Amino acid sequence: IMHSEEINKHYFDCVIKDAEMPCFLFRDLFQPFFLVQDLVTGDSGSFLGSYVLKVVGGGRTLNTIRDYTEEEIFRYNSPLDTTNSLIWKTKVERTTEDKKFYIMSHESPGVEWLCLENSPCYDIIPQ
Amino acid sequence: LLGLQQMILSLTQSLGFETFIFIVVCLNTVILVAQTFTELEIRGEWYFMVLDSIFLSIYVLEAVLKLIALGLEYFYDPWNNLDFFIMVMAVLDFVLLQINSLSYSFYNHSLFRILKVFKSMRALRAIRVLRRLSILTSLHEVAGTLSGSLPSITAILTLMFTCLFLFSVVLRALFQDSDPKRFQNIFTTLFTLFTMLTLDDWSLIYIDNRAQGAWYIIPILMIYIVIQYFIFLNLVIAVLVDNFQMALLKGLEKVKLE
Amino acid sequence: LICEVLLGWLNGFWIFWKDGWNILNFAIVFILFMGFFIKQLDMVAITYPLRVLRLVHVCMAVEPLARIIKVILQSMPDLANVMALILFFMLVFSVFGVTLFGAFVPKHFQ
Ligand SMILES: COCC(CCO[C@H]1CC[C@@]2(C)C(=CC[C@H]3[C@@H]4C[C@@H]5O[C@]6(CC[C@@H](C)CO6)[C@@H](C)[C@@H]5[C@@]4(C)CC[C@@H]32)C1)COC
Ligand SMILES: COCC(CCO[C@H]1CC[C@@]2(C)C(=CC[C@H]3[C@@H]4C[C@@H]5O[C@]6(CC[C@@H](C)CO6)[C@@H](C)[C@@H]5[C@@]4(C)CC[C@@H]32)C1)COC
Ligand SMILES: COCC(CCO[C@H]1CC[C@@]2(C)C(=CC[C@H]3[C@@H]4C[C@@H]5O[C@]6(CC[C@@H](C)CO6)[C@@H](C)[C@@H]5[C@@]4(C)CC[C@@H]32)C1)COC
Ligand code: NA
Repeated sequence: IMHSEEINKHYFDCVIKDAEMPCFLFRDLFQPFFLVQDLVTGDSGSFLGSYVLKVVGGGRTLNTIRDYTEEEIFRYNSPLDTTNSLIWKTKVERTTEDKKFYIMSHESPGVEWLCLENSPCYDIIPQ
Repeated sequence: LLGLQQMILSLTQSLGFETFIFIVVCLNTVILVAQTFTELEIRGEWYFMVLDSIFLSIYVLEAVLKLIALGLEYFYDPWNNLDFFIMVMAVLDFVLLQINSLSYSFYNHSLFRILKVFKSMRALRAIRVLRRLSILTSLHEVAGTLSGSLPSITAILTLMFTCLFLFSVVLRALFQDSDPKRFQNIFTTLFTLFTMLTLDDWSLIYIDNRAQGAWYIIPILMIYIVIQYFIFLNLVIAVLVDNFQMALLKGLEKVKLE
Repeated sequence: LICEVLLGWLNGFWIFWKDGWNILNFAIVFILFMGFFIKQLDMVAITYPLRVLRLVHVCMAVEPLARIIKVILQSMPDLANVMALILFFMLVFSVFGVTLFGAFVPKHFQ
């Protein structure tokens, strides 16, 4: 939240904020930060390593999330899909084998939410 | 062509069509001044796009109907000409939006914002509303005398721009690689000279040049300042004072006329 | 000062109030006076400079000076109109500048 506040010069939380989870604006590029924690010893630090980030489920509301199938995950998270189904896109050169998914890191720009028309996040009107 | 256009007229200049459109324009400007806080624009983003498509449709209505009514006489008046240009910008950014993906990389694209400010230009129509209700004409007199002064204001303004432009050309020719941060490009030469013309930190560029390059810029800058700030801007002041003096003599003779 | 306001009132409440300089001097002396009773006004930021705004009506008797003040006061409404022009001009450009340089350089254009 501190880094999104700094890059995107503004932070607005959900109108009905929840202390457990802060909410991120679809306009702002979402760059998450993870840290590895040792439970045996107190030492906890940021995760300076690469990872593969994917969206594997979605819900119009909480308690409505549904895991997607492998083909759906491919069509949503991978740039190779021709159908306008991508949920997000990031500008990073690293990619996995067969170029299917990006390989992100803490130094990457971030995740840009775009919600093409086939993606489940499309055609959403406030209830 | 004589009955259809004529009824389009007599519905167009109607004393309800104008009020309907001014209600629309005052609503659009209250939205447009709502959108400049970031605490309301970010919340109420989804309703604002709906409302602005609505306003685009309304402006299609008005512009097409007025053109069909009044031929090229519509193009004749400049108040409308402003509206037509605003219309063109609105339709262009509409189609550009549809031909792109409405995402973050387009929010932060400069051309999207540039096309958005021209929407701000719709607020100008609001003055027309303020004119009918009245501005009280409290600044009718000042505006009238500014109106009288402008013909010579334009002339002296373009003369001093010309002086700016010549000095900018020669300064680019001479003082490259002596502080390239300031005027490595012709455009930044011209801007540096223009911002000198307001006398803000103008000694700083002399010192900056003298540090690494050389000081020949001091006679050029002194002569520049002499010509522009000392003999040109004072001309603007002088001509404005004389114009308002004529306004005052007119008022004195007019009040003695009664 | 209070004695002088009393003398002015001694000539008739209304004529003393049929002026502007008298109401100014009265306002100054009254704000000064209430400091004795109330406690949150008897502070230097409110009591010192008023004793200097009391000095202008004194300087008025120095008519090589007074004509300057009279010119300023007479020209004030025209300056109000010019001020209104400038503000009404500034608001429009403020709108345009925000809707351009918002979400970019927000130190000056939010
Ligand atoms: C009272 O009745 C007057 C009527 C004649 C009206 O003529 C109008 C012609 C259009 C004109 C010149 C007028 C007023 C606003 C003017 C606009 C203000 C904006 O200013 C600009 C330039 C300056 C910029 C800072 C902002 O944008 C232009 C783009 C915009 C503008 C100059 C376009 C032209 C407009 C006057 C005769 O009635 C008998
Ligand atoms: C009553 O009928 C009058 C009519 C003649 C009308 O002439 C008009 C010509 C345009 C002119 C000079 C007039 C009024 C407002 C003037 C504008 C006010 C703004 O002021 C400025 C300069 C000052 C700034 C503080 C704000 O912006 C200009 C950008 C803007 C301006 C000076 C552009 C020029 C406009 C008068 C003849 O009818 C028979
Ligand atoms: C043809 O004859 C017309 C005449 C009546 C003329 O009335 C004039 C009254 C002053 C008025 C309203 C007029 C034109 C330019 C107007 C200026 C343009 C500028 O626009 C603004 C606002 C919009 C900003 C974008 C720029 O600045 C104002 C600060 C400035 C302005 C709105 C101040 C008011 C001026 C019309 C009657 O003749 C019989
Ligand atoms: Na200065």
